[PDB]
Amino acid sequence: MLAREAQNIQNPALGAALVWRFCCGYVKTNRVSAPPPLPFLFLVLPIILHQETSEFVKRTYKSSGLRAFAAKFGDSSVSKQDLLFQIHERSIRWRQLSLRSIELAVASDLLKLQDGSDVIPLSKTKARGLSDEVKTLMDLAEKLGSWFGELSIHEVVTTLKVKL
Amino acid sequence: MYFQIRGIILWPRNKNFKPHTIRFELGKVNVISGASRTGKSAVIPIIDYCLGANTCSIPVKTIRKYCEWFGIVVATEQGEKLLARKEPGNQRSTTDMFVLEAENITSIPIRLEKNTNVIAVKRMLDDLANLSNLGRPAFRDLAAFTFQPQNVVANPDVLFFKTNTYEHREKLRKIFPYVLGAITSELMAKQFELNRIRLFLRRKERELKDAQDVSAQWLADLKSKYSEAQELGLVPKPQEQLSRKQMISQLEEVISRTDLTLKVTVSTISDALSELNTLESEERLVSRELTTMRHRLEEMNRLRVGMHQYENALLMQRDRLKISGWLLSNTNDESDCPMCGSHTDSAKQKLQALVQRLSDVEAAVGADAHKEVPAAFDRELQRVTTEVANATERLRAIQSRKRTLTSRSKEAREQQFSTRRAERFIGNVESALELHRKLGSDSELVEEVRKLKEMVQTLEKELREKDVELRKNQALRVINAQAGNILQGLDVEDPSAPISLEINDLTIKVLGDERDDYLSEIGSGSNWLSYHLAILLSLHQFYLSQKNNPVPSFLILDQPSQVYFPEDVEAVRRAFKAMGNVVIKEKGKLQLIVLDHAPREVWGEIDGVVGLPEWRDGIKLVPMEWLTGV
Amino acid sequence: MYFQIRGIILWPRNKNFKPHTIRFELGKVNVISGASRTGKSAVIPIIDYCLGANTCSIPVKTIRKYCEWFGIVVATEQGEKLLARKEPGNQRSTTDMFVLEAENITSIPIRLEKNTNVIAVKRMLDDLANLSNRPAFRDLAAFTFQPQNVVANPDVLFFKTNTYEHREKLRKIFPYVLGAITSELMAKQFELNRIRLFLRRKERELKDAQDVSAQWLADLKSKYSEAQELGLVPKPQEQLSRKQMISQLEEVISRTDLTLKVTVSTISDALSELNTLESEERLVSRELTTMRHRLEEMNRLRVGMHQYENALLMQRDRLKISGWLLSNTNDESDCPMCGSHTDSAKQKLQALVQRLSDVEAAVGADAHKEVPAAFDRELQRVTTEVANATERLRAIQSRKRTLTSRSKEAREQQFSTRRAERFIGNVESALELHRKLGSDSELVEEVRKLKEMVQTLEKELREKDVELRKNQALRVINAQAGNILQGLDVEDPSAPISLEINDLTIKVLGDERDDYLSEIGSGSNWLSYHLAILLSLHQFYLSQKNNPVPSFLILDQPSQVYFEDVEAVRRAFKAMGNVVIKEKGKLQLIVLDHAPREVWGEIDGVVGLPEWRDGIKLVPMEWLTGV
Amino acid sequence: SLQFTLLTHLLLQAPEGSLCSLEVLDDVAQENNSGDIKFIQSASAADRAKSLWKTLSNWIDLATSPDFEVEKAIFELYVSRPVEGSIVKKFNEAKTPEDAQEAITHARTELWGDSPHFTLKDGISKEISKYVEKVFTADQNLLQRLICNFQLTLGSGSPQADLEACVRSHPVSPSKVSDITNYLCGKVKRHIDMLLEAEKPAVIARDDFYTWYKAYVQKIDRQMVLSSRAQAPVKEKAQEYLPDKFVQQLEIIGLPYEEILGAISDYLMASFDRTDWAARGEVDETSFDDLDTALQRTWKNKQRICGLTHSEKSEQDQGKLLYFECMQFNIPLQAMSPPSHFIPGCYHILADSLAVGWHPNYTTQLKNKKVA
DNA sequence: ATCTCGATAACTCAAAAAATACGCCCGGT
DNA sequence: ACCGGGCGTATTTTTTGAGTTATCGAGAT
Repeated sequence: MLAREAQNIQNPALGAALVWRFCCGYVKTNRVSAPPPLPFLFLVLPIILHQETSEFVKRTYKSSGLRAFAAKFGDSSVSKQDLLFQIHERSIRWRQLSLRSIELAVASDLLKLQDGSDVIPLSKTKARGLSDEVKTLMDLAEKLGSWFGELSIHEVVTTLKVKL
Repeated sequence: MYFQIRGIILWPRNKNFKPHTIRFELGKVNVISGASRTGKSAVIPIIDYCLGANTCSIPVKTIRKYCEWFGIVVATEQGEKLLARKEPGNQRSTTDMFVLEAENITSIPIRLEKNTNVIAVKRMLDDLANLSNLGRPAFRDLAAFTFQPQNVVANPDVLFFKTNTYEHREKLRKIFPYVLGAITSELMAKQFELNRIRLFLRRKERELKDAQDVSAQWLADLKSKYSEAQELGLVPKPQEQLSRKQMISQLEEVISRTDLTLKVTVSTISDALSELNTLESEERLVSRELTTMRHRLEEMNRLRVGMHQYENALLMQRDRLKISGWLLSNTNDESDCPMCGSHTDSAKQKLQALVQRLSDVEAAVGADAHKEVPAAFDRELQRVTTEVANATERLRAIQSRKRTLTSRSKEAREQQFSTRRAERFIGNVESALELHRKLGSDSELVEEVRKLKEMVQTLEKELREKDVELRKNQALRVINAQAGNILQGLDVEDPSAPISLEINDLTIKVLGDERDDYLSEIGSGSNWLSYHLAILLSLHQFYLSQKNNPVPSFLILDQPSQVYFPEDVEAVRRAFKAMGNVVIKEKGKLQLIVLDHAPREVWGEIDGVVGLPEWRDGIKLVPMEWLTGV
Repeated sequence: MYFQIRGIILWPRNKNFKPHTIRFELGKVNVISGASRTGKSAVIPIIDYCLGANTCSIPVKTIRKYCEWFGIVVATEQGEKLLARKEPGNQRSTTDMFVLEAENITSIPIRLEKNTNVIAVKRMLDDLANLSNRPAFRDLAAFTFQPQNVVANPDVLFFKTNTYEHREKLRKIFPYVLGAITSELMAKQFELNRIRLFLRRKERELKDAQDVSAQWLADLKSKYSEAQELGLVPKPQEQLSRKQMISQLEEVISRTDLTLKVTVSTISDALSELNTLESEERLVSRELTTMRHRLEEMNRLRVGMHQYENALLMQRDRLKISGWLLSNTNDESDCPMCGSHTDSAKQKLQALVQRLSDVEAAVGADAHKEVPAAFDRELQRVTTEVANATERLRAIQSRKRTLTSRSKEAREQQFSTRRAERFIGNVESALELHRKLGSDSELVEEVRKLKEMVQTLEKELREKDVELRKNQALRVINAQAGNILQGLDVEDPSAPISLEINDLTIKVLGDERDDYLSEIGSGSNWLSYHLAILLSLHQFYLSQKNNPVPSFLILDQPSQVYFEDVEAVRRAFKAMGNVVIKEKGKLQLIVLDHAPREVWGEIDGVVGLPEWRDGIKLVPMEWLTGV
Repeated sequence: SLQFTLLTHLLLQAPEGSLCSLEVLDDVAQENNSGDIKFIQSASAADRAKSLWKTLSNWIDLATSPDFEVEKAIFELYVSRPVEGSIVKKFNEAKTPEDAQEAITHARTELWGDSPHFTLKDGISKEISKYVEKVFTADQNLLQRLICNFQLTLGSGSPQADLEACVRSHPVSPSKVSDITNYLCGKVKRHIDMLLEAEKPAVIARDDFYTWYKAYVQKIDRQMVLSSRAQAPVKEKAQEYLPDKFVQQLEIIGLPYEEILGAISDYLMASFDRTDWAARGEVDETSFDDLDTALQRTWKNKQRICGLTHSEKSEQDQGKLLYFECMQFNIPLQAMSPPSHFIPGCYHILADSLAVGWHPNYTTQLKNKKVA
C-alpha cells in the first residue's frame, strides 16, 4: 500500500526494456558476438536504476571501457568505492525485479532464451514515443551492455567486485 | 602480498613481427645470464614503466626505437594480469595503457589499443596492496623493496633503490613503519576518528559548561527571584522556608496560567482601567482570530507545494509506466515460461496489471484538465490574505487606541507598566526554567557529553593496547635475526657479527665486537653485496611471514656478481645457494629476477635457481629481426 | 677563518720511545706518498680525534696500540695551538687531553696529562670560530675531511654524512656557512617557525570555538525570526551574523514603547521562511538518508571482514542465482518465475539450474581471493558528513517546529502585547547564554598578538633575500667549478655542474635529461667533480671574511681510481696548485696519495716529501715490536 | 418559481451595499437613501390591475419612510412579454416631474375621470375604483416622485439562461454554476416562506443575499480544495466533490478544516517522497512493507490503549486523541531519515484504505456517511 | 611519488530542422 | 460499423552548432 509508488517507479516492464537494450548492446561489441550469460542480466537494473551509479555510467564515454567507469568510483574527487562494492549487494536485493524483467522480456519476444542459459536479443522495433528519462535509461543500458561485452566474464566480475 | 612477474612482453613498432615474450618462472631464482656487452639492463625500466613509473627509463636509442607497447605478465592473488604501456613517443610519458586479466593468461593480442590509463592501474595495484586508505604509502613507493639496480646491489652506501634525494629518503623513512606492521591502516583510521571526536567533545564540553554555569548562577538568585515574584503578586505569601523543587513548582504553575490577573480589586474600577481591560480583551480575541487565520495561511502555502510535488510524482510514475503499453502490444495472449516451459499468461496478466496502473495514473494526471482547482485555491488564498490584512489593521487600531489611552491617563499608564513588569519577569522565569530543564540529570547535552567522554577514553585505550614502538622493535628483532642467519652461511669477513637495520639512517649497522659500524665504512665489494643480499632476503622473508602486507613478493637483483669478475666463482655459488634456500624456505612464495653474468656452471645444480639459453638482456631482449638501424 | 695544520706529533705508548715529529708547510699543497690499502688513511682520523669526536676512528689493529697520546699543531689567527688527546684502549672515547695556547711555539712537551675536557676544547674552538654555543665546529668538519670512502663516491659528497642526524644538521647549516645569514637571524627563523606552528594551531582552535553548535544557532535564529514577525526588528536583507542578531535583539529589549507592527508582510515573510525551511529539510533529509545508508552498508562489509576468517577479509554473499532460483521453489509451484508446478517444468527447471551453476563455476572461486576493505577514506568522510548533516537537520527541524507550533495555540494570545512582553522577557533571558556561547575575545586577541610578533619577526629577518644570496653564492660556485673542471681531464667538460643543496649533492647538467652523479660511472669524473666543487666551495669561503669554515682541506688517496697513468693525476695536482697559489697562500691542502714523488713534483708551486708515510708505516719501525 | 429567478438575477446586478424588499409594494424593491422606495415588478404591462394599485397605494406610505430611495425615485418593470399599453408606455417614458404629472393626469382621466367631476371612478369597478381613488387622492407631487423615473426591463427572453450567464460572469468554477444558482434561488424561496408563515413583510436585503452568495461560494471552494487527488471521482459523486477516504475519516473525527489541509499536504508530500526515493533507487518494493506493517501494529496498540483509557470522552474525542497520538508518534526506522511529514503521510495513505482508522467505529461511521 | 591546474582536442550531448511513417480526417460504401 | 484510401501530424531520423569532456603537458608537492 505504501509500496505502490515504488512498484510503479521500478515496474518490471521498464526492467524488461532495460535488460533487452543491455543484451542488444552486448552482442553489438562481443568479439564472437556470443550472447551474454544470464547472471549478467541481474547487474543491469542495480547499475541503471540507481541514479548515482547511473550517473557514472552516463558520464563515462562509450569508448572508455568498463574499467574507466569502475575506476571513477574511487577517484579522490569523488571517493565512492563503497558504491562500487554495493553494486553486487544491490543486485542481491533486487533479484525479484530483475527476474520479472526477464519474464516480461522473454514473453514479449524481446529476449530468446537459448537453452545453454543465454539470452539472444531480437529486433522488435523500438517502443513508441517514450519520455526522455526512459529513453536515456535505455541508452545507458545499451552503453553498459557494450561495455560488458568488450570484456570477458572474469574481467567484468573482477572489475565490479561481484561474486557469481 | 603475492605478486610475481611471470614474464615480459614487447610489441614491435613495425607491425610485422609477433610480440616477443620472455617467460620467467614463479617461485624460483630466475637467472638471466650472458649479455657480455652491458649497455644497461632494460628489464628494470620496463617493469617499472609497465607498473606506473612517472618517467620512461627505457633506453631511448636502442629500445624505444623499436617497441610500441611494453608489457609484463604478473601473477597475483586476483590471478594473472597482463599490464602494458604504450611507448611514450616523443614525451616523458604517456598515460595510455592496456590491461588484461585471467586465471591463466595464455593468449597475447597481436596488436594493442588503449584500454585504461596509468592512474587507474596505479589504483588497482594499490588496492591489491590495500593502500587505497586515507598522504599514504603508494604502490610505487614500494619500489625500494623490490629493485636493486647494478649500482645499488653492491653500493656500500645506498641500500635501497630510490634513495638519492631528500624527498625520496624521507618518504621511504616515513613508509618503513607501515611496512613493518606497526602503523596499521586501521590505526590511522582510529587516530583520525579520535581527533574528530576530540574536537566534537571539546565544543560540546564548552557549550555544556557555559549552560550549566548560566543555570547555576540563575538558580543562585532563585530565592530573590521568588521574593520578587510574591512582591509582584503572582504567588501567595511564603509562610516558611521553601524547597527548590516546590519553588520551581510555584513558578511554572504561575507561568502556565492561560489568563493570569494581577491582585487588584474590581469594586473601585476607574473608567480608564475598565477601558483598558476591555481593550485587552478585544486584543486577546483578535490575537486568537489572527492565530487561526495564520494557521490556515500556513497550511494553504504548504498545500500548494504539496499539490505541485504530487503532480511531479504522477508525471514520473506515468513516464516509468508508459512503456508497459507498447510492451503489451507485442505480447501474445500467452507465452512459454523461459525457465519452466509453461505456456501461461503470467507475463500477459502482469503486463495487464501494469497497464491498469498506467491507466490509473493517467486518470489522476488529467483529473482536472479544466484548471478549476487551481483557480479555487488561488481565490481562497486571496480570501485568507485579505482577511489577515483586515485582522492586522484591526489589531493596529486597537493598539493605537490603547497607547493613546495610556499616554493620556496616568493610572492606566502605571497599570500597564506594572503588568509589563509582571509579564517580563514571567518570561525570564520561563526561559531560565527551560534552560534548567535542558540541563537535566538525563537531558540530551549531559548524556551526549558523557558518551563522548566514554568514546574518547575507549579509543585511547584501544590505541594503547597496540603500541607502535613495541611492534617496530619486535619486527626489527626478527628481521635482524633472520638476516644474520642468512648471512652466516653467506661469505662475510666475520660470519658472527649481529646486525641492526637503522630505519632512520636507512642502512645496516654491523654490531662488531670492536666497533658498531656502518656498512659504508667497511671497504669490500664482497661484504657490501653480502649485506645487501642478507638484509633484503630477510626483509622479504619477514614480509611473506606476515599477512595483509603491501610489498610485492618479488625481488630484482641486478648484477649480483659485478663485485667479482673485474677462483672467486665459488664465493658466487655460495651467494646463489643461499638465495635458492631462501626461495625454497617459504614454499616458493618469493621470486627473484637475477640479472647476472655468472656462467651457468656457477649455479648449474643448486635448487631453486632456474636459467635458460634464452633470457638475454640489454639488446637481445629486442630481437635483431626488428633491428634495422633506427 | 684562517686555520691550517703546521704539524703533527705522536707520543709512543711506552716511555723509552720518544714522540715522532711531523712538520707541514702552511699555505701550500702538502703531499704525502706511500702504499695505499696498508692503513694509509690514518691522518684524517688522527686530526679528527685530536679535534674531538664522539668516537675514535683510528685503526686499532695497526696504529692505535703503539701510541699513548695523539697531538695536532694548528696555526690560527690567535696563534699556534697545540692540542693533544688520549687513546681510550678498551673504551671508545676519551675526555682526557692537554692543551697549549701560543703564537709560535718551538717547545715540544714529551709527557702530558689531562688539562682540558672534550666540552672545553669544543667550545674554545667554537668561539674561536664564533658560532652559537645551532652550528658547531664539528659540523664544519664535513668540508675538511675527504676520506677514501668519500673521495671518489658519487652518492656521499661530504665526510660523515651517512646518518640522518648528521646530514640534517649539515643541511640546516649550509644557510649559515654559505655566507647568506647570521646566527642571530638563524635563531630568528627558528623561533619564527615555532610561532607559525603555534599561531596556526591556535587559529584553528579559535575558528573551532567561534563556530556555534547548530542547536543554539537555531534557537537564536528562531527567536530573532519570532521578534521579526511581530514587527519589532525589521526584515534583514541577508542572513545576519550571530552577533548582529544578538545586538538588534538587545536593542529591542532596551526599548520602552513596544510598537508591535504586525501586518500581512511580517506574517507572510515568516511563512515564506517556514516553507524555505521545509524545502531545506527535505533536501538535507534526503542527502542524510543517502549518507547513512552508505555508512551502514560499509559497516556490514567491515563486519564481514572479521566474520569470514582470523585475519581481515570481508565477505559478501554470492549471487548464487542457481541456488536462489530453487530457494523460491516449493511443492506448490515448481517455477519461482511463473508460479506453477509440473514434473516436466520441475525437471527442466532443474536442468537450467545446473546450467547456471556450471556458468557460475567459471569465475566462482576466483572472486573469493582477498577482497579487502579499501573504503576507509570513504568511511571516514561519510561518517564525518553523517554527523554534520545530522546536526544540521536537527537544527532545521527544531527551527521549523518552532515556526509551526507558533501557529496552533501558542500564539493564541501571542500577538497580544501582554504576551509580546512575555516573549521579550524570554528573549532577554536567553540573550545571556547566547552571548556566552560562541563568543570569545581572549583567543582572538591572542591570535592577533601572535600574528603581530610574527610580523615583527618577518620584518627583522627580511626573508626573501637570504635565498637570493644563496642563489648568487651557488651560481658563483658553479661558475668557478666549471672553471676548475676545465683544468681537470673530464670526459665532458662542456657540461656544467650544479651544487644541489636540497639533496646534499651535485646535479649533473645534461641536455638529453637532467643527470645525477650516481647515474653514470667513470670514477675519474666522480673524483674530478669532487675536486672541482670542493675547491670551488673553499674559494667562495675565502672570498668572504669571518667565514666559520676553516681554510684547510684534506684529500685521502685521490688516486685510487687509477689502480698515461700519470697525466690525469698530474693535471689534477697542477689545478690544485693553481687554485692554492691564486688564493694567496691562505688555503692549505693536505693530499695523501700513493703517486710517486716525481708525479706530484712536476707541478709548479707544490711542495712535499717522499716521507710522511701513513698507515702502520707512519709508526717508526723501532716502536713496531710486532703485529 | 419565476420571481425567484428575476430577483436573483437583478440582485447579482444590484449595486454593492444595497437593500431590497419582496412582495411589499412590488415583487422586487431596492433601497438607496430616502423615502419612496424604488420598485420593480413582474407581469404575467397591463394598464389596470387591482393588485398593482392595491400594493402601490397601500405601502407607498411605508415606502415613504426615509433611508429607502431618492425622492426622484427610480422605478423599473420586468415583463415576460413586450405587451405594454399606452398609459404604461407613457409611465416608462416619464423621466421628468412634468412628464410624470402628465402621465398621472392621463391615468386619472382613464381610471378616475376628467377634472373636476372625475366621473370615471364609477366607470371602473368598485374594486379597482377605490384603489385608483386612493392612488390619485395622495399629493400629486408624491405621484410624480413614485413614477418620476419609471423604467421597463426586457432580458434575453430566457430568465434561466440569463441567470446562469450572469452567475458565470463572476469569477467562479464553471463546473458548479448551475448548483450555485439553484441553491441561491432555493434560499430565497425558503426565506420567503418563513417571512410569510410568520405573517411578516418578506424582505431580501441585497447585502444579506450577497453575503449568502459569498458564504456559499467559499463553501464550494473549500469543498473543491478537499478534492480526491488520489482516484478519479465518480460522475455521480462529481456533482459535489467527495473528499478521499482519509479526509472523510478526519471529518468524521471532526478535525478543524486547517488540520485537514495540513493532513492533505502531508499525504501529497509523503507520496512524492516515496516516489522520489524509488526513482533514485534508495528504496524498493520491499523497503516499505516493513514500515507499513510496523505502522499498522503500532496503530492497533495505540487504538487499544485509547479505547481502554479515553472511554469517558465521546467517540469523536477519542478519535482525535488517537489521531494526534499517532501523528505525534515517531519511531526511528532503518537509517532512512524522513522529514517531519513522512509518517503522517504514511498514516494517511493507510487510512485511505480503511486498514487504519481513527474513529472507534470508523468503518460504521464511513458507512453512515456513505448513506448520508 | 600523488595530486592539482590549465591547455587541448576530441567527444558527446542537445537543440533545431527536415524527412519520415504514423494517426487523423474526409469521402464512399 | 467496418474496410480502404487520402490527408494531417507526431515521431523518428538526420543534421548541426554549441557545449562538455577525457587526455596531455606542465607544473607543484
